[PDB]
Amino acid sequence: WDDQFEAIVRRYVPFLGPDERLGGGSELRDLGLDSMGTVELLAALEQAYGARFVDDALNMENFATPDALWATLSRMIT
Amino acid sequence: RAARARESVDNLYWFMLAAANSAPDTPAFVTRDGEGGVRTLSYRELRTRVDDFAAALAELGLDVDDRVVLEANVTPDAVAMLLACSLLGLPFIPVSPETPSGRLRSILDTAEPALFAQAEDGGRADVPATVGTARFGAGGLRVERAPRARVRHRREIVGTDTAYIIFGRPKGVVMSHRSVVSLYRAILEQGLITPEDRIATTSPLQFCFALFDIGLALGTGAALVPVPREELNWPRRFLAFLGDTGATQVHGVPSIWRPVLRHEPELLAGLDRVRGILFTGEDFPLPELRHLQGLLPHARIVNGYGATESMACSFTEVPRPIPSDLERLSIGFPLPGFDVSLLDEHGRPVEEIGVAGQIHLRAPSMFSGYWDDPEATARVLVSDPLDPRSGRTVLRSGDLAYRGEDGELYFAGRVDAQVQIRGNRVEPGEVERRLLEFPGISAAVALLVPNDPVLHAFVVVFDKAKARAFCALPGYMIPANIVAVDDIPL
Ligand SMILES: Nc1ncnc2c1ncn2[C@@H]1O[C@H](COP(=O)(O)OP(=O)(O)O)[C@@H](O)[C@H]1O
Ligand SMILES: *CC(=O)NCCNC(=O)CCNC(=O)[C@H](O)C(C)(C)COP(*)(=O)O
Repeated sequence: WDDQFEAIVRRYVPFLGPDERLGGGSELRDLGLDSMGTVELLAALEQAYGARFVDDALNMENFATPDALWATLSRMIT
Repeated sequence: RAARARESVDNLYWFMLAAANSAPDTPAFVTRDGEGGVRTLSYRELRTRVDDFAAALAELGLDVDDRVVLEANVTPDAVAMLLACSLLGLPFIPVSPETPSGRLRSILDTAEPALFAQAEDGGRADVPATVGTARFGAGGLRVERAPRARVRHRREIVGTDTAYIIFGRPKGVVMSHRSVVSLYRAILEQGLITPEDRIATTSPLQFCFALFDIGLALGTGAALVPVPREELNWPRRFLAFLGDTGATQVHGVPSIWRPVLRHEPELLAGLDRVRGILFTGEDFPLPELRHLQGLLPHARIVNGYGATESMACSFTEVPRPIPSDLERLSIGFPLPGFDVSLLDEHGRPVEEIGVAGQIHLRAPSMFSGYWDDPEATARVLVSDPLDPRSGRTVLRSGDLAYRGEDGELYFAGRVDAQVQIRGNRVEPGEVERRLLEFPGISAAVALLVPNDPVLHAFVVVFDKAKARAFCALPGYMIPANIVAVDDIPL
């Protein structure tokens, strides 16, 4: 994933230390990503990438981890 | 041999299934299948499902007053189960699949239910062996661990029997069939909902707002449109779900609107079928409300005010339009059959327009008390300070309000530190006490910091992710951030 993506995701996971690696498999819910937070992260990604998440892509599985969300973003751009 | 409520006794079964006799083939539920096709379940079909689940529950030999934990989303099967429990006088305790294990065990340890029931595909495991376990679904009700054998002592079910118990320490708000039916007969008198309405409900089943919505839709003969979290949490899915199901009323804490207003106001304005909105639990910010009103000009918006211990109290329709100068919305007037006294610190009526006093409520929908906590009950359900000798009680609410020139009420905060997070009561002192017991932490402060406000913990000490888990306390009570600080500044 590119430097923009890490920076945006880091915004919505307050329990992730500045000094700590964003692990691709980290459960974002466990790092403070909540219901509202998730929609803000979607909106930030759509805005920064000009990406559109189709209805089917808007689900908890795609937003559970940075690796799942990066692949979903990547699929939307394609 | 199982006791069953008689048709003339206040009971959720008879009240919520009256439409099964008077209008059997009207819809009670609107859902959308895996293929995005909209389905309806009639009052007739729902009653059939309730009666089948009741026949199966009655085989387990539970006595009236025996507690049943129902772990589910707001689904036709879950509502059939709670109505089956209602018929047999088995108080149900609603819990959500997303309820933390620590929190579910605290409810089991406090309530000591005879039975835990979850959906066929529920993933709850390790329920202690002293509680029966069953699964409900298309296949009926299947036992895994039958509840322990007992003698049935209760001959007849009565209106004062417990319909449900809503749950640091889990507080069980004990609610009688009489109380819940009385709340709905009061609301029915206002003509606020018609049998032609399709009420979208948004709060998960463990919250008192879910039960309110269920009883409001079914007791009116209206259609319930449960909004699953897989639609609710995604504004474009939420809005397509409301359109597809043809929702005419949308109920939820103000928070349900904030993502939609911020990110999809254009699609929101397309909900041509929505004729009303109801919000409760917390303040709705006036700019956001004015925005919502502007987007849906053909919608009535109702501010409902109430606590779990009476379920509801008052409402107003929000003025059309909301004046520019308006500092605070009215919570309006009590429902017919309800009465509010505003008392000073000496229990004396506050008679002057615009001076705040503590809300004391007289209600036909009063909770019976807090489960196994008569001291908490005595603090809240008190001798009527205007009529102490009759034995009559009032709800001492902890809320302040003042009256306007027309006598309308205005919420003026509380007598304690209680705040609302997504309409959920929170005692910041409780989150503070808990973080103070995390090994490493000497001082702690929890506050709402301003989009919707977030619970922030400031601590003197460290793994903020581990301290989070140690909290993960209920869900809404878990800090959005835990910031280590050198000193708590006064
Ligand atoms: N419309 C409202 N506006 C402002 N505060 C409200 C409103 N409705 C409820 N509250 C607050 O919420 C408290 C009750 O919270 P709770 O018992 O969870 O039930 P509910 O939020 O459904 O009323 C009240 O004591 C009051 O502080
Ligand atoms: C007694 C009673 O019901 N009082 C109102 C309590 N609050 C609610 O009904 C709010 C319902 N809660 C929610 O909808 C959740 O808080 C979210 C908003 C579903 C949680 O989102 P994400 O934050 O997991």
